[PDB]
Amino acid sequence: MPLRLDIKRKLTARSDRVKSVDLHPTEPWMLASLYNGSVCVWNHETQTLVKTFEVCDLPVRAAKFVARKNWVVTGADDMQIRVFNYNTLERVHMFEAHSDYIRCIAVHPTQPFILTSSDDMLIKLWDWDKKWSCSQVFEGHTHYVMQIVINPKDNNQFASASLDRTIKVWQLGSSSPNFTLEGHEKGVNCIDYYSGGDKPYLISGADDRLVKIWDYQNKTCVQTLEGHAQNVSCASFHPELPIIITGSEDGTVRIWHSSTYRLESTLNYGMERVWCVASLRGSNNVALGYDEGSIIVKLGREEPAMSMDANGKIIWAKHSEVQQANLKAMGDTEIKDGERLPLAVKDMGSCEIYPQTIQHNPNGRFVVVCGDGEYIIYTAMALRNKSFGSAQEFAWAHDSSEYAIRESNSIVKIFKNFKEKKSFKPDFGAESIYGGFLLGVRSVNGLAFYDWENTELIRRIEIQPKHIFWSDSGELVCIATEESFFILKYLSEKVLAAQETHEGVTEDGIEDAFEVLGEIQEIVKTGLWVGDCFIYTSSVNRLNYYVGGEIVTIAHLDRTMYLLGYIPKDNRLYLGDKELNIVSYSLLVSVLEYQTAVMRRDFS
Amino acid sequence: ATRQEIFQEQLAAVPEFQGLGPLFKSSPEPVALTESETEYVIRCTKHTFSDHLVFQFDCTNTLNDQTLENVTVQMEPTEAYEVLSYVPARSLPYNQPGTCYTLVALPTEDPTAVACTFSCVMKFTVKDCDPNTGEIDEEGYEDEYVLEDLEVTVADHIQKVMKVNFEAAWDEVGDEFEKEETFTLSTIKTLEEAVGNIVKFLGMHPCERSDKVPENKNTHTLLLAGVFRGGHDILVRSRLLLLDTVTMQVTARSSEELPVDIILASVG
Amino acid sequence: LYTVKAILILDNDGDRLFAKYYDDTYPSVKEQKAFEKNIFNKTHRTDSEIALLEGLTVVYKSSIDLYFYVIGSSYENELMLMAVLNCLFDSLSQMLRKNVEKRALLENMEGLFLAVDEIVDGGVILESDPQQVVHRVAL
Amino acid sequence: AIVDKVPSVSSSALVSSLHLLKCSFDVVKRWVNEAQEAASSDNIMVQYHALGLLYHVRKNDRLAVSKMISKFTRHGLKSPFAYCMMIRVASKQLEEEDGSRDSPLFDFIESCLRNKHEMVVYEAASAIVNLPGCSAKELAPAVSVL
Repeated sequence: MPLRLDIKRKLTARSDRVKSVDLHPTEPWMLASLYNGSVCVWNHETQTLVKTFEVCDLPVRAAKFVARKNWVVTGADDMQIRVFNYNTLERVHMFEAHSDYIRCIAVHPTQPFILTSSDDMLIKLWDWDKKWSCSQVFEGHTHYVMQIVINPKDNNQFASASLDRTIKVWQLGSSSPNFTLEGHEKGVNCIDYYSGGDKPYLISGADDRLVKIWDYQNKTCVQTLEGHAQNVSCASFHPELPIIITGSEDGTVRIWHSSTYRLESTLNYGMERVWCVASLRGSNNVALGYDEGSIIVKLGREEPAMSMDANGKIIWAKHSEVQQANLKAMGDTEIKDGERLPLAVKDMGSCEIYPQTIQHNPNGRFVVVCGDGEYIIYTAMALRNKSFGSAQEFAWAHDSSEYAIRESNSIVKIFKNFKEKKSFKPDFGAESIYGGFLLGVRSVNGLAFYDWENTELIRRIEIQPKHIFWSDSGELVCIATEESFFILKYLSEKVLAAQETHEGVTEDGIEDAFEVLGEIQEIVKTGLWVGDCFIYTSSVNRLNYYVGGEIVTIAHLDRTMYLLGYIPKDNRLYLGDKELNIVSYSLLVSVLEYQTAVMRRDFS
Repeated sequence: ATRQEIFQEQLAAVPEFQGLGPLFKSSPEPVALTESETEYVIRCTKHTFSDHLVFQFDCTNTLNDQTLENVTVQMEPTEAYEVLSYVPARSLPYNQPGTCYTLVALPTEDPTAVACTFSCVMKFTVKDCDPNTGEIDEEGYEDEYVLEDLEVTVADHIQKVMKVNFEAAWDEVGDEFEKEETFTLSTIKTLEEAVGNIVKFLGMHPCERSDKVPENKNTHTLLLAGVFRGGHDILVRSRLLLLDTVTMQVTARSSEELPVDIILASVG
Repeated sequence: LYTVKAILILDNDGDRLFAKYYDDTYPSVKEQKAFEKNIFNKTHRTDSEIALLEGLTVVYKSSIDLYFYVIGSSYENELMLMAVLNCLFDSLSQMLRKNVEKRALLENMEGLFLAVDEIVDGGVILESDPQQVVHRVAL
Repeated sequence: AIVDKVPSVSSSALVSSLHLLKCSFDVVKRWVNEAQEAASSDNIMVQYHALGLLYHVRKNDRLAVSKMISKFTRHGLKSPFAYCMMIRVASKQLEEEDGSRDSPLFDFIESCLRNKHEMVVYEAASAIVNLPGCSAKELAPAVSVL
């Protein structure tokens, strides 16, 4: 299945062998330790350095942020532990815990702890509240302690990896593991945990190119995986998607689906080997140290697929990667604007294709959903497949009765009820296609207007946008185009005549179609037509509607979000997160209308 | 007091009426008011009486999901009828006809008053089923689904005929009644389009020996017949004339006022 | 697709010592037996390419001294069915490396039972590849 | 079970389900997804088994199937047997006049025709019993061959 997916080369740096990486969540800062011996902390967002520290100039193996603590923890292989309060980078304390090359720290978050593993064949626990006591020493070694990871799930219990190939999982009441298991046929480089609390897997790494999965509760190697191209420097659990990240001793990325387990893809930033990895716990952004540098990639959608019937059911599907099996919500009750609400429970669905679009039929009704690149349309109540095919790009014929498609070539065919509509058949350069009332083909950094029955270049305007929302009846239409935004009139009659006369301009489209009413310089988180009113979000998180020459913020939102739906009757807006708590604020549409009409001189 | 009269009677067992009459003619076509195997499936049949028209609604509340309850039928009209009432099929379980009705009284002597399209919205309180062994309880919540239009025809009402007195009647109907429309046809010189709308829309007989055309023919007249509801007749003469353009005289003459205006429209 | 209505393992002497009625529709053990009497007997000591009883397919391998049977509906493909019919037939044969007799059965009663379960389990044929099988099992 | 490579057990798993279908099996339905992960198959018999289930499943459903067809359409078949159920099937929509014999059916047919799975050829042949000879001609070759 396709990479029609989010992969972003989020941030880059080319550097050295950056051994270690550690994440500051609480503010998405990242800490990295180098084979240089200098460590740096960056705000990636603008490729800006939050702080750098020369902790040692010997390669600095281990790093943590202690967020709770508000301090940042550092260690270099002067075998000393140096502390900074990250709240400057003011350096708090130093002392010598482990006297050999200190490989890893694992931390109890709940409980005030710093766990360390070091090459001394020792794991020591030190207590920060006790002011770096060596509270306890965990031993049962056979070699250098290469890695420690805390099962944070049960913080409390943790697992250890060594290249003598074995793994000890421990209980506090075992300053030794509970047991050791004889994992590798190589060495166990690494041990990692399974994001879910529900089930339990570890992945452990080797360059032997074999992966074993283990279920702790049973205590099995669930299974052992092969296929590989080169010594897997690392392989990781995708915590967002069910995929397997494989990494190599050459810095090869191979992905196997942690569901298909089919090689979904190979990527080369041959920046050489997977030294480190660290992942967003919000499960979406990840960074790995490579030799030639490091790269960070951004990998997410911002939504599920759902569309809401104005009775009041936003039927979404899935949750985040859960089966689609879950749609419904007519609710049953009422409560205060600020306060929160209850859902119903009765799934339908359990599709396979993984979507990223939902769009309702124009009457809510028929949704066409695309995923895996093909479109299943559902008969919804029916839970029937209304229909399917493979896309590239789309417009419903807004009317609620036809649809258009952009074939994964790029040349148009349109179908109304599986009949191609060729009365209209430009196939010009595009960019994207827009439907609605009036046909857009967005092409050649222009947006070009077309008929609905034959094509006509109605107009072309200056540039290309990103999105269109049309007023409801089409009329005044709203196009979202980065920061900036415009509101327009489309004037029919001219066309009728002009057309009759035929002789026109269409390079530009015909200058005798549309008019440019006014423009707001705008940034949109999400946006809305209330009729022709543009009620909109801004990504600056004020919910405003541009009204009357005025834009007013009804309210400003946490941070910005998704517009649940205003079921007008109720006159309220349901606001929507993506975490399935709905908030509602009533307006009263009439008020707007009242305003609309009166200005129009419909005072009465 | 047609086949359709039997239906006037069939309808009669109900007593919530707000007028009926005797059925005149019935529907030239039953309309599925919910398309092909919907969440709920409707086929509808429309019945005309000399006084009222009843739309009685035939059906299989489809999904075993549902039984629809608190059911009534909205109709909202454009070209006249006095709207007396909208009918509720008290309950409709899955795969099952039940009856709901909507009722109107038919104005007859007005120009524009019995052909109508009515707008439909289904309302119900929607209740879920267990088909194994169910439950039927007072609670359950409404949602409403928009239903299909009803259009009323000039053939749900008419008996197509041959005249009591054509010669005379033919003229006569002119006498009192007659409205006209002329078109001059310059891009196509064919009746046929017209023909598709007229034999078929009116449901009347082309004639007075002036019907027949082979896969071609030089000239054509349909002087055509049937009687409209409310008793009085609706009469049409279509002289289609071919010079070689077609220019044509459509006459509607009627023994009822509402039909002359109507025929000219209705035929389309 | 649940092909075995039933399966029977039979004497020359027109009796059945194994049958697993994949599905019953006329009851009893008994009722099966009467049927045997007609059918087997009649057929006895001679087989068919095809044989039918009333729109049902009649299937089965023989030995000089022994009878094998499968029943399905004659409403469907000879070949596969045969293939199967054999598949069993061979497998066991191969397996056995011997012609079953009356002897065979007493010679080891267990093996039948065991056998019986593996391919078909009440009705459908799960198991097969007889050599495979043969190897596959031995325990 | 669903996931394991040695089919057998997986196969073992399947049959049970049926009874569970007896009992019920609907929840089994929920599982369609697994089917898909499974849908990739490479053992013949096995290839066969999956479909049997599937059909049942979609057979409560025309539609998908139509897509299924497509699903196989890209596809040929491993543990044949699969061909055969599918035939009955493939016809079975068509049968009622699942429209076009012409482009789809025919595709199937040339293929069907072609095989040394003589039975398959037959399978098609037997059904098409058409009094006028829908396309009388071809049938005779098949026949000759018969």
